[PDB]
Amino acid sequence: SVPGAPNRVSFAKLREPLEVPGLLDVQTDSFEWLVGSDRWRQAAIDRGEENPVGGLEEVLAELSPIEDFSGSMSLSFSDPRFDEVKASVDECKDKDMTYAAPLFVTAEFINNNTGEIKSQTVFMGDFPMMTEKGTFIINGTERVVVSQLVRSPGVYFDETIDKSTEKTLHSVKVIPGRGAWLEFDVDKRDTVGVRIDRKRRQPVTVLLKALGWTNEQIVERFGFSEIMMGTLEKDTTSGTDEALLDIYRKLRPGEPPTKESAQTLLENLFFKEKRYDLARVGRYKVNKKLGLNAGKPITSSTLTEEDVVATIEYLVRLHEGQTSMTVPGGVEVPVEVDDIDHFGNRRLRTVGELIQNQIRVGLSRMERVVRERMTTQDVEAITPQTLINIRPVVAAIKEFFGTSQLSQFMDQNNPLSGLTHKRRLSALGPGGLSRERAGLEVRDVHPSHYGRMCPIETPEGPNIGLIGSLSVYARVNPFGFIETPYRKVENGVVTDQIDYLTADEEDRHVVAQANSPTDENGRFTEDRVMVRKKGGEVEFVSADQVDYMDVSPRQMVSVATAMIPFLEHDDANRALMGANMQRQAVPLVRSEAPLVGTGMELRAAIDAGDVVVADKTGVIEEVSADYITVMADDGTRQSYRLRKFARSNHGTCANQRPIVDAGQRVEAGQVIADGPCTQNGEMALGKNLLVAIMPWEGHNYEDAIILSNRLVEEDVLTSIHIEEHEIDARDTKLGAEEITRDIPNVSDEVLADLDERGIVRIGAEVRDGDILVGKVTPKGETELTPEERLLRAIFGEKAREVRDTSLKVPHGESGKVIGIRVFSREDDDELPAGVNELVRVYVAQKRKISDGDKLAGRHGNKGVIGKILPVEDMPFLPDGTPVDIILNTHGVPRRMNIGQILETHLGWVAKAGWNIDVAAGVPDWASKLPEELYSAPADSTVATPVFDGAQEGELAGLLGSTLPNRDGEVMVDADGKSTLFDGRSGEPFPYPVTVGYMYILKLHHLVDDKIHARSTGPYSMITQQPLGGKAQFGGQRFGEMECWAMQAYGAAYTLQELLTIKSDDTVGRVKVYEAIVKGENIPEPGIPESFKVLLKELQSLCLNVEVLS
Amino acid sequence: LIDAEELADRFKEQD
Amino acid sequence: KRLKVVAAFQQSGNSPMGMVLDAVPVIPPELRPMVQLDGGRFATSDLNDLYRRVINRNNRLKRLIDLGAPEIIVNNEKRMLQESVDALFDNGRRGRPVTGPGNRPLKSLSDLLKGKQGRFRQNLLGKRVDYSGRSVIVVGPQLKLHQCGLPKLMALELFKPFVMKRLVDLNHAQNIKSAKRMVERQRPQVWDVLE
Amino acid sequence: IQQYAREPISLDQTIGDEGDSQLGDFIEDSEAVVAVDAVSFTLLQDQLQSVLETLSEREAGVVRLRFGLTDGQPRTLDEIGQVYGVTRERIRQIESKTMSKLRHPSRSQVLRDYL
Amino acid sequence: VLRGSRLGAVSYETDRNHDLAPRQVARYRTDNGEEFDVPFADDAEIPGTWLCR
Amino acid sequence: VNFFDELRIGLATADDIRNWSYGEVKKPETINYRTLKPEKDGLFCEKIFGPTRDWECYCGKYKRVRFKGIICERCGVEVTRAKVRRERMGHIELA
DNA sequence: GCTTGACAAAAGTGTTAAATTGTGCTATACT
Ligand SMILES: [Zn+2]
Repeated sequence: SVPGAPNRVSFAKLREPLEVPGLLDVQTDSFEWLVGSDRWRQAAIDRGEENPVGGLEEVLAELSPIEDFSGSMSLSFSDPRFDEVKASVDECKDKDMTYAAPLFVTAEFINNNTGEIKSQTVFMGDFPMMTEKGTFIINGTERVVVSQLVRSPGVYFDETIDKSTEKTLHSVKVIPGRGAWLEFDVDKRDTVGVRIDRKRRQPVTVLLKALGWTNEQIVERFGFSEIMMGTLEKDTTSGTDEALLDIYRKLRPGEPPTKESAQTLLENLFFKEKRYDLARVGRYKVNKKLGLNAGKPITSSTLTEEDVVATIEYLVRLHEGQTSMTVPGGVEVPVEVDDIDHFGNRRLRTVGELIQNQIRVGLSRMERVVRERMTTQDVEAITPQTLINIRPVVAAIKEFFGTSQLSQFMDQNNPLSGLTHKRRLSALGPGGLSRERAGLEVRDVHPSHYGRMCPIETPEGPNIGLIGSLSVYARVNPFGFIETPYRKVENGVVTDQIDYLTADEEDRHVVAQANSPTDENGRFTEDRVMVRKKGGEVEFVSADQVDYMDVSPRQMVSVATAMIPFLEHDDANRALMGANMQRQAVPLVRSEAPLVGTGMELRAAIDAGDVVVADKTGVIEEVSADYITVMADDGTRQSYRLRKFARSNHGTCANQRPIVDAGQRVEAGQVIADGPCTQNGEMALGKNLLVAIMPWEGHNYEDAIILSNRLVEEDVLTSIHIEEHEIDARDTKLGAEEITRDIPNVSDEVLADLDERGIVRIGAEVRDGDILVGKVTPKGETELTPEERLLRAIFGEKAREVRDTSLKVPHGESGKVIGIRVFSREDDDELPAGVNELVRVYVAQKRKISDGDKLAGRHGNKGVIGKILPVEDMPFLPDGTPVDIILNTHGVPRRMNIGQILETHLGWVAKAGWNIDVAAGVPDWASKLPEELYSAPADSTVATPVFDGAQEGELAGLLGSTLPNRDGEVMVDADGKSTLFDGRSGEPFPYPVTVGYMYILKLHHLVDDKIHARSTGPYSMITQQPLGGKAQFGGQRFGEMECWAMQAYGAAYTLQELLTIKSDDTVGRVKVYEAIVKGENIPEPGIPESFKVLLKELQSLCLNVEVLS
Repeated sequence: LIDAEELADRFKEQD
Repeated sequence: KRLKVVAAFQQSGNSPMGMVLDAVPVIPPELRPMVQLDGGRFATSDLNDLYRRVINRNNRLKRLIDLGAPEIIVNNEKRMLQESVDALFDNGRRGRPVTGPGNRPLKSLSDLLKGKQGRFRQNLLGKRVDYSGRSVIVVGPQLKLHQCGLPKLMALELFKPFVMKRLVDLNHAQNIKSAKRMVERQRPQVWDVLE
Repeated sequence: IQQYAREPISLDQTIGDEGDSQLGDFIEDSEAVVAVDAVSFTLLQDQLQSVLETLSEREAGVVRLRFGLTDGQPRTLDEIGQVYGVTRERIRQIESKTMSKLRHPSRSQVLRDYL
Repeated sequence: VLRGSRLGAVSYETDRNHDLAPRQVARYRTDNGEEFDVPFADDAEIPGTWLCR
Repeated sequence: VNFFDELRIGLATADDIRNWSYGEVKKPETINYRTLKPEKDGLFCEKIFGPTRDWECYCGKYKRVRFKGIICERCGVEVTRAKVRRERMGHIELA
């Protein structure tokens, strides 16, 4: 497999014919196509393409050439070339730059009148590039562009039933995606109407005549369907010219009707590439659907003369009932109704196409003024620069990378989160569906997800169903259709002829399961095989009817879902919860790979990029906590920087540590360093803890969890959290506010940790309310009150012109300062307008597990930590081992996630080695185990691949073959249960309980970030109500339902006091505070601002609203 | 999932 | 149908003269305030820009009548004044509403207290209150049915003023400010008073 | 001129991408009346009213009139000279003596938090 | 959160009625026959003409 | 307060409007451009709607609690708690 | 306990000087 590959025996019985492809290929291949890299060219030409064109070249060719209105000048662009990136990734991230490369294009100007030629290279600007991890470094932040899901333009056929007087009507709408509309629909009057540009129903014969058809040809060719005969009978147009004139009159009656303009408008409407285009994917879709112009390549971006007639003929065939059709000049194709949820119609807009669209818009905006500058300047004095402004294109590309919904912050919580984020399929954004629309119609699992979109893993938030993840075995078709691999089957024998097919290509075949038993040679051993039909239905067919076969059992699950052991035993809802929870695991101080897992732990770690892999074979020159040096066989040195204690976007600590030593031979692709949540190159999101399944004094009641104090003492569930505090100093109308150690009206003890320039020293410890960096602002008018005047006269402290505005540690936060960054205009830093200085301080803290912190496994079992008992209190095994965690029994069977019990049993089996009595012959249960899995030592790691894992019988048999402990006795019997002594009373529990090892992980939902409180604080400017939305001093919302509850209680006084005194009652609020502080009884509430304001407003409308007794 | 118009049209007479 | 409308004025405390207005009131400035944001930026209530539009028209009319302008100009000015008053009371009831900068109408007086926002609404949606907090829960089996466990910091924040009063009463702090500083720093003496 | 040319932004915008909040639901008044300070002021006066009582009638009067705790006008020495026809210098001496008495910890420690 | 302010500086004076100053009331008549009153201070001279409500 | 029994509504004959107002808005100007003080006889005028800041007139001749209830002979604004700008209304007399 | 004379920086005098603001007027013909 891979060079390192820590030994992890697998329970798989099937053979993998195809290795898992590059998980981050979707984000890289699209961009390689966009910039037309050499390797992309080689791959495209080797596929069977001639003269392939990249995205940038395609856009330039579409725009070029451009000719002026006079027709005497022409401008063209060609040969886009890229330069070396300005700086490296690390430098750009440190200095908040943008990782980009200069872009150059060869522009050529031709003077038609004379013949002058001007060729030169124009600087297009800095094109944002991407790293090897499929991320963009924008202003020092790692952003990710998620592939969008859109409806491919083309011709679609639908049929509905009229709900007024029964019967059915069929329609066809042509979606170009860049032009106008053109559809044909059938009414209940035995006719065929065409509604051009969605304006008004017109006869189809009118359109036919307009194109240049006559009655004789229509009656000679369209002699199959009677409805069209009736339409022609109803038609009043005689000649072709009248049809054009009639269409022009019906379209725009206002303008004068003339034959020439009538033809020109229709010619302009759809038969021009400058007004109507199919985006070079609609043409392919129409060719595949209608079947015209098959074989030969097509470059036209309009509707062919035969396309319209073929579409109309297909519509009438569909109404007629014909299941087959063919036209001269094409290939016979079937007849059926299309649906919008099917992926033969839904394409994928990857990062390359998303960038291409914005580049196209920018180039159009530039050309708008390019032609104007041509028409406003003098001739024989014009060079390419003098008529090319690069401002608009750069502005457009910059705006797309900082405002577009598709491009957003990369989830840096852990490697798996980032990996899943990169390969995400969103169904919203520019040109997509709204978040408040498409209910239970587009978010349902269509039978076409199988092999192209994971049907179980999806966000549970507002975006349920709209957002999904690509499957393990899937790669986007150059056109943009997700295709999946399948094994060719001929004459009932499976062969090694893997073929990638799309959804529509798959609807014409019969595919079988991957686990279907097969003979040694390859023939099918059974007769009836389970397969999938063309309708997305499962059926048993003959062995000869099998056409294809799945590559592997886990062809439908995603990367996140494939990390869940025993996924076939968990319910769909629980599997979804676990898959979405696995992306919220905070990296721990010391990671450890799971005892029981799948085969996806390794790959997911390497593809995520959170590890360092040797580029070429060599010997480790030296190893340090900061970098690794390796000498290759060719004598070329390589040095890898190890980013140490680096803050992730979400606040988790991201750091790497070497796992190699000097003199170690390393092969290409071997992991030499591991990331935050990786051990020996395998993902280690959580920890293996000893778990006993039993209720305990009600402390684990309602999904609560009891933990041992050992986890706290040994830092089993401890994490590092880093936060950044930023503050700026700028020029103001009263002067420029400066950062200074000196602060007015404050003691010298509070600022004992400040440095010479007024910033907290690195390594200092800070709690809430501590000064991080001094800052003062000009105040202005003082006008001291006599009380203050006398008070400061007795003290003698004269007035100070400045007011303290130093940065303070937010309430509830504490830690140590680990880094300080300073930017200033004095040193030519690129600060925003008016800002003189900027200071960032990083505070890192060592957060241990504590009560209320969420904690969950991989099977959707979640819970807060209700109590942390001391070591002696926890139940302990007879050998004296105290269990680390206790999970309530009542919550397992109901949630229908029995897979966690299997994980527990197999984890116990893995922790203590096993030895099957194979000396006398393989037992019946062990006859299926691979030869390598008959015996393993203690602390072994095993793999149970999803849908091809350990069977229940094999696990039950293994449970009865576990090795003894140091004393020489077995703790867990054949049933998976063990006796536990009570830690408080000492009496053994009356019945044995399930005990094992479970892999559980700490979620980011910590208590420290979810605690709020208010007594008195900031108030809104307009409503005068307490403001919220922030954890410092945010107020709670008292909705109308709570008011109903209070009214039901009859709690009149509480409701009044809560609606007025504690909200928008300025007069009485201060009185209430004064009464509370003075010990006086609270006064009666007044009248809320919400009523006085209402009264004044309603009076302002000339309404004489008055009160009376 | 549901807007005001659909929720309003949900409880119409429909008869 | 006309009977109800006609009778509403008969035997009632108003007269039909109320339809036509000789003067229009002006809402107090603080209800349409101009807030000076930090940095020189000014944020104004768009309502402020509607009243002004009326005055500009009205004053102009007061000049046109002075010099004896022709009937067409005076009628046009009166029409402008009527449209301006209508926009002030209802933006979009008659014709198309004034848009101002951007592509959105200015919300006038009746646009308030009429839509999803504005009184007679947004009062039955929920307002924010002081002396309140939020926190995750855990199962407490040792509690009595009438008891509940409240985290120390949350309790201190909620009961701050009472704690300050008690501290001042016990001579731990000399005055209100000293007790406030002691609580915010969370000195050891605070917990004894809080309990 | 650049800063003058700016146009005020409407207070009724749609900050937040929609109509949940318009613009002003998330603006705090920096000039807000904060209770803890206000109440403290009502105490400070009282404290002073008590502290100045510890001084003699004449010594207390000059400080009250000099700082105008009653009327608010910072009466000059000449004005205070009309209490008994006293010259400015004696009133200044009395004021300095009272200042020395007050700023001592025995009295200043009581008030050394309202700074 | 955003921060704003006005030019209306706040004062913490608690003297709703602590101090009382002398005043005199002048009375004015408008051209249309409406009469109004204004409590001027007892300072210098009463203005001859006043802009009324 | 806290003595209400019913609330009634009705039309305004413009006599109620002229009674409510503390002064008419003669001009459209709101505030000065370089200085940020209200413009007199216009919107936000202190003479009509009251002082902007606590217990101070426009020119500052009379200020603070000692002068409470006094109209400055040069401004026309009456020294007040400055929270009255939420309570006082004006009117525009249509030609 | 309280006052006179010698000095001093600070708060005003009175007018002038510079900046700011309101205002009427531009006559090839143009609808
Ligand atoms: Zn004044």
